[PDB]
Amino acid sequence: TIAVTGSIATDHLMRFPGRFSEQVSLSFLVDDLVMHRGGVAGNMAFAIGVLGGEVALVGAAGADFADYRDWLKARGVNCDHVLISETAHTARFTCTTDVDMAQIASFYPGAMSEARNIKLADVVSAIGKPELVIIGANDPEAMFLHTEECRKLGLAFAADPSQQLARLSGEEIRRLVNGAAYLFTNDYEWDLLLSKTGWSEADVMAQIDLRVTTLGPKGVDLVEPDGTTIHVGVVPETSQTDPTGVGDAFRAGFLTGRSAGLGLERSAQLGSLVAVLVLESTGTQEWQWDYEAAASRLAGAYGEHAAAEIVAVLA
Amino acid sequence: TIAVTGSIATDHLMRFPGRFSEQVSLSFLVDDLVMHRGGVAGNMAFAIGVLGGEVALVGAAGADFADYRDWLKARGVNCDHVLISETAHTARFTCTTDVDMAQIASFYPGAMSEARNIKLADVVSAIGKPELVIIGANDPEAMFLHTEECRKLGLAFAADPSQQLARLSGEEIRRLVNGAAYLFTNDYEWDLLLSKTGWSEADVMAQIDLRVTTLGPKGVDLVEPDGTTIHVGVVPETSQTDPTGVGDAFRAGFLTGRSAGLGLERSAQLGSLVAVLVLESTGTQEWQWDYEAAASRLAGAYGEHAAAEIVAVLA
Ligand SMILES: OC[C@H]1O[C@@H](n2cnc3c(N4CCN(c5ccccc5)CC4)ncnc32)[C@H](O)[C@@H]1O
Ligand SMILES: OC[C@H]1O[C@@H](n2cnc3c(N4CCN(c5ccccc5)CC4)ncnc32)[C@H](O)[C@@H]1O
Ligand code: NA
Ligand code: NA
Repeated sequence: TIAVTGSIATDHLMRFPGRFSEQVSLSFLVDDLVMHRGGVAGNMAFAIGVLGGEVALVGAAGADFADYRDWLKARGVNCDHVLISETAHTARFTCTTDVDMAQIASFYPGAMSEARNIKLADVVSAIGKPELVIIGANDPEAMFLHTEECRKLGLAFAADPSQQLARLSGEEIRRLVNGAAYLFTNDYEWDLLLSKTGWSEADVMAQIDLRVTTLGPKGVDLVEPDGTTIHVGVVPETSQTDPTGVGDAFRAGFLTGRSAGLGLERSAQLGSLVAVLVLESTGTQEWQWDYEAAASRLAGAYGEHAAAEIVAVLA
Repeated sequence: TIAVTGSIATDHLMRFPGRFSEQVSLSFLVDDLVMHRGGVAGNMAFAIGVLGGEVALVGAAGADFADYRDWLKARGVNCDHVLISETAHTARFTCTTDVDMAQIASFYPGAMSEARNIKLADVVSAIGKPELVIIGANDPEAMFLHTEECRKLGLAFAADPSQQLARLSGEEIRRLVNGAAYLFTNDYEWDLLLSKTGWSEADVMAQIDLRVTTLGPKGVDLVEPDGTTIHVGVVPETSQTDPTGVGDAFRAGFLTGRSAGLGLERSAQLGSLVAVLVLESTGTQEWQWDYEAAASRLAGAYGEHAAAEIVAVLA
């Protein structure tokens, strides 16, 4: 049972047929506008639920959340512990993506700031101790309070400060990482974390059980504290549609694999499949789970043996 | 009776507390998100109606327009000739403004593209010949067709291409300008128009009856074909809140002044007041009309004589 903390949002996603390069008073004429379910925690919970995992969504939203709640419950997500603001609306992410997948976005937190009033102890009282708590991008104070509570209650946690790493200080980042079962970042964020914390590579690896570093088109690295390193290439895409939520999808597939007993490489192969399915769609939760297509693309990228091992835990 | 053609939209307006200067994968954490009535033609019709003028809004919107319609009708705007799409949603403008009033925006046209199917002859059949047709930013094909129809039917028109000037070719711009009773642009746009058309200053002035060139904080120039030039400074602001729609407001106030019989300078003084009221609010139609406050600020900027002459034609 995975508890996913982080943002819950509505994503307003637009497509610019040009290149931001070519273009202060910027104006982009866009040819697509769609409104979809979002937030890092909603995205990850959705994917874990669709894949058959046991998952609870823990974050703050507005009263407008009813339909999103029904959507997620239909996919097996426990939404009992979503804090509903008395006054604020669910966060909104507004993003324009150009033909090269570059992005210009604005994020309005809304009810997300109230996540600092959530107590993981209440979740535990309701459903028991989760096997893993994901600490995703969120209200910063909530990110700290949740990490501290995980340590105090003895809950394994994944440090997943993607989008907030630029806003956090070195000390704040250090406080999010120590003792993590997993640290997730992309490659740029990893260099940034090292610069801001003042930690060396070895300093970090001595405080976590596993580093997971995504590399965009180059795939993903899984690095253990003893240096053992697994590199998994991407599942090659047939389209680049919209990059929003691809990292969330990787994490959800990887952690669902781990929850089902798969090893590190197989779990990262599953995560790579979910990631490409999101890259090939516009919303973050608009992809469909087709068991046969999953088995096929996993086999084409990684071999029939790996594919069979993975889908065996998804049927 | 003024017919206002151009865009009809919903504006989603956000505030970035920083400076865009300081920041491809841009992400702005914003501290305000509001949804307001917009579109250049809606903005200008709203202001003309609030000021007591006779005005008809002529553009394309979606079925979602009902509430907007009621809003405008309550302020005297004839919305009978708004084309309602069978399938498309009203256009959306999404904009983030930083602390120095710089802007990053995306525009989704939606139903705006259907404005090319509007015939001004049908408007004329319903309400008679308008005294002036404003040709505001719109579906480009509609801008051309409307201008051509004004010439054919003998309707005075104002060339007001603003936001579309970068996307139109020199030839397309030339076709919008010849024979205009008024040409409206800002100063940057005037330089751009001269460059793209290949016309000199004198070439343009021989084809229009009046040039109106807004200068931002430096006010506005009104230039007749014989060179006679009136410069009107701004009504000084007490805040810079959001620059969206300020130009639309200037044009509406100016043209309402002209429709009420005021001279060029007095009309531009009125336009400058409406402009500052929009600069001091967030939406484009969120300002309120306070007769006494209007008279006071006009007198402080331009003297009691001018103020009294202007408010004499208002309520
Ligand atoms: O993973 C994709 C999902 O991320 C969701 N999202 C997009 N921005 C998000 C965010 N912010 C961005 C703005 N900000 C910042 C900080 C430092 C420098 C610059 C900006 C604070 C952190 N925080 C949480 N979720 C976010 C979206 O809803 C989508 O579904
Ligand atoms: O005056 C303020 C009002 O302008 C409304 N608006 C904002 N963009 C608008 C627009 N576009 C922008 C995008 N595009 C372009 C063209 C050249 C270079 C780059 C992009 C086509 C022209 N066209 C009509 N109305 C617009 C808004 O709804 C607000 O209420
Ligand atoms: Na996507
Ligand atoms: Na404004």
